[PDB]
Amino acid sequence: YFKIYSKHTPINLVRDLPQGFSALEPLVDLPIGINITRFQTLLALHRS
Amino acid sequence: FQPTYGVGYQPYRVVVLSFELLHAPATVCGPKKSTNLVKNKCVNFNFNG
Ligand SMILES: *[C@@H]1O[C@H](CO)[C@@H](O)[C@H](O)[C@H]1NC(C)=O
Repeated sequence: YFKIYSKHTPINLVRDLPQGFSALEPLVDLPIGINITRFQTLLALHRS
Repeated sequence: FQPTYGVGYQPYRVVVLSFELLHAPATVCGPKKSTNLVKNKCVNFNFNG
């Protein structure tokens, strides 16, 4: 089972993580049934 | 294929459904039915397992 929990939080701090409490709601459970040992973030370029 | 053929030569559309169980979580389930909810009585309830 692949559990994805998520939370959206409105913050106004400039640099670091804000200090506070926010419990993450369960968003979606995925029936994947596969081995995962590595991950990589996906970003977006800005072209001009 | 022609429409005037015998029953042993007429075209037959065949669909073969193959059901396998793998170690991944099984997700193609049948439609479980829903017995009409009864309130205010001592009943045996089964809600989502
Ligand atoms: C999952 O992948 C890792 C790294 O490839 C491997 O060491 C491990 O044995 C794998 N586990 C299964 C159950 O395939």
